[PDB]
Amino acid sequence: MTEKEKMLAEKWYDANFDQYLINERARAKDICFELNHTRPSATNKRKELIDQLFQTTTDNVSISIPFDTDYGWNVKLGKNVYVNTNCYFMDGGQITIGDNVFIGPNCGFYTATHPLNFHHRNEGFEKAGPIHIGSNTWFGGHVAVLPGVTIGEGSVIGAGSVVTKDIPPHSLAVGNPCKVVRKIDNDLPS
Amino acid sequence: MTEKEKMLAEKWYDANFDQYLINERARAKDICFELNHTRPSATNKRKELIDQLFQTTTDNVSISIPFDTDYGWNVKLGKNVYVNTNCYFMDGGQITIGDNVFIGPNCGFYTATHPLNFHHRNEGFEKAGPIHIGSNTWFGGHVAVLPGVTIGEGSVIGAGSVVTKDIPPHSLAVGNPCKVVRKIDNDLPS
Amino acid sequence: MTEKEKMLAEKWYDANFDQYLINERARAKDICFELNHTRPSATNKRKELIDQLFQTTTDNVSISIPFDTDYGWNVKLGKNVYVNTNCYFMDGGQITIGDNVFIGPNCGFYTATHPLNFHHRNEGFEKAGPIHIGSNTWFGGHVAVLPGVTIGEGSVIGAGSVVTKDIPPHSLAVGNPCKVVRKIDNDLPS
Ligand SMILES: CC(C)(COP(=O)(O)OP(=O)(O)OC[C@H]1O[C@@H](n2cnc3c(N)ncnc32)[C@H](O)[C@@H]1OP(=O)(O)O)[C@@H](O)C(=O)NCCC(=O)NCCS
Ligand SMILES: CC(C)(COP(=O)(O)OP(=O)(O)OC[C@H]1O[C@@H](n2cnc3c(N)ncnc32)[C@H](O)[C@@H]1OP(=O)(O)O)[C@@H](O)C(=O)NCCC(=O)NCCS
Ligand SMILES: CC(C)(COP(=O)(O)OP(=O)(O)OC[C@H]1O[C@@H](n2cnc3c(N)ncnc32)[C@H](O)[C@@H]1OP(=O)(O)O)[C@@H](O)C(=O)NCCC(=O)NCCS
Ligand SMILES: [Cl-]
Ligand SMILES: [Cl-]
Ligand SMILES: [Cl-]
Repeated sequence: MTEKEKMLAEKWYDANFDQYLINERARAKDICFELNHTRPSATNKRKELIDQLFQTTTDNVSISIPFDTDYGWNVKLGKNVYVNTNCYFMDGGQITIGDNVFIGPNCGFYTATHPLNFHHRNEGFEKAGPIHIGSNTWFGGHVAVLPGVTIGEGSVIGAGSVVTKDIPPHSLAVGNPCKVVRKIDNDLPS
Repeated sequence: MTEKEKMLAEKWYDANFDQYLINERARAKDICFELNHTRPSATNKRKELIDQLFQTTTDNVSISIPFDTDYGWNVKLGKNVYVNTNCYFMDGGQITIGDNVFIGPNCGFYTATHPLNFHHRNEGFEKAGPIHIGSNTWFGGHVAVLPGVTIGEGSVIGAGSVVTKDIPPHSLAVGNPCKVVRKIDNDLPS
Repeated sequence: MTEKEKMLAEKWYDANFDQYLINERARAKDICFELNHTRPSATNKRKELIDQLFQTTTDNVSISIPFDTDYGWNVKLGKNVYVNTNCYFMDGGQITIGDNVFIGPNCGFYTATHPLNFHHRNEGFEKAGPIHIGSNTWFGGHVAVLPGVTIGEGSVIGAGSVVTKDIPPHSLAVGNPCKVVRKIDNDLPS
């Protein structure tokens, strides 16, 4: 297996010294740099850069600068995804985002782990844990979502949360560590 | 009522599709972009841009880039307000800041709420809860202040706090959620 | 004593009105601005700016933009230090970082304190508490390290942590406030 293949298979992989992955990260970082220095009202150019970054034709994906990602192509996006300022989709592990998702400012979606043992860590190895963000979700500002976490459809994550564990659907969850506080009634309003 | 008027009255309003509000946000975002790409030692130009953004003649309001706000004109500022890097004054609900206020880096003042029910949320409706920041206050870095919160004059908010509830005056408060730990003696020193 | 000397001696000092310190901060802010607007693939120029900022010849110190520091020369760096996006080394108090250190995105290392009493605070006085970051450490994203804190060699700090107290070596620690959860076995792997 190549190191990319290991990364995508939840295996330890050489994130720091694999040339292919280094080059892919460089591609993404240079696009993010361009995007981050493009006037917010230059709508067409921003759309072009977003679509180049994610290697997809986005449908109402609104990205407020600055933005960061590692690969770009490993973020799978639905439609109507609103990302406020200073977010980071750290996507060595796939980040899948549904439709109608509101992401507050200063949110970090982190799929990367390093070994706890410093000898193995210092060698550059990482293991990526995919993040799944359900459709119909809302994240307050200052949230961190950790590797391997799934947030269920219809759920709301309070500002400042550190999401260490999966959040069931149709739930309001807050805190460090983030815990369900109540269910959300999402039935069709009258 | 116009949607602006609803916003300013603590009513649900169409944040996402109201043209007037969309244009006002665009005004602010373009000024912030200019400010964020102005050399920190270009003192005059930075002052001009700050005053244009907040639609006021500021008196020793120090803004370290980058900075973000939604409207700008809905942040009411006293004198001697020091704002370190990467703050966001999300001001659909008025943010009132007193005199002699020290705001640490990476602080978010969030007045926006969305409906919990995804059907209403997906429609773009928001409700804004004003934030009041007393004079003579200090915020550590990495603080999030939530909608409708008042921090009393003379109070100190520890780094990393998530301020979910009002903080009384002359109090030290820390944590997620942020809780008063002790009173502060602010009497005139000898 | 000059105000710089007071700062470096853990004494109250006039951070806001001392011309020497004001000018030193301006030097650093202008370099950070240049660095933050330099293409990530302009390797040589970025290295030059980093080395100018820290007033040292760095050895594999990787700084992802944007970055911020107050003085630059008061950050003492080992080799193989990886700093992801949006970090701030607030270094009025010396920040000493060992070798083989992985620092996640949106981390703040804060050495500055202000007086709690607003009368003394409003005068501009600060007191700096040095931060020591051991070799062979890993910080998740969204961590804040507070004044005077030491993180021991071989330790790992979980994402979102607010590190209020010293962390012993060879420990995993998480939370707000950050607390040791277990020891880390760092013995030489087979
Ligand atoms: C959680 C949230 C969505 C709604 O809160 P709510 O349902 O109205 O609940 P309340 O505010 O009445 O508080 C419920 C309890 O949870 C706590 N709580 C609420 N939000 C919290 C949060 N983000 N973090 C930690 N605790 C929180 C409250 O302190 C309270 O504790 P108590 O039971 O001891 O009194 C809101 O607090 C929030 O985080 N909003 C996001 C704001 C934001 O980020 N806006 C910008 C992007 S649009
Ligand atoms: C709260 C603060 C202002 C002063 O702390 P303090 O009054 O000296 O109190 P101590 O450090 O002795 O700790 C008091 C207790 O509260 C806790 N605590 C202190 N600051 C805390 C914080 N920010 N978050 C969570 N807990 C905190 C400590 O862990 C300790 O718990 P214990 O009773 O179990 O021992 C300081 O911790 C802080 O947050 N400083 C801001 C630093 C900063 O952001 N600087 C950059 C901008 S200038
Ligand atoms: C702490 C960490 C390093 C490893 O966690 P771990 O050893 O696998 O432990 P677990 O995930 O099994 O959880 C252990 C417990 O601590 C809690 N916990 C774990 N990480 C936590 C964190 N960062 N903050 C708060 N609580 C945390 C869990 O909720 C769990 O609580 P429980 O005992 O009630 O079940 C990981 O959670 C983390 O923070 N990773 C960093 C991710 C990151 O920032 N990546 C980007 C930069 S590379
Ligand atoms: Cl938002
Ligand atoms: Cl500050
Ligand atoms: Cl990292």
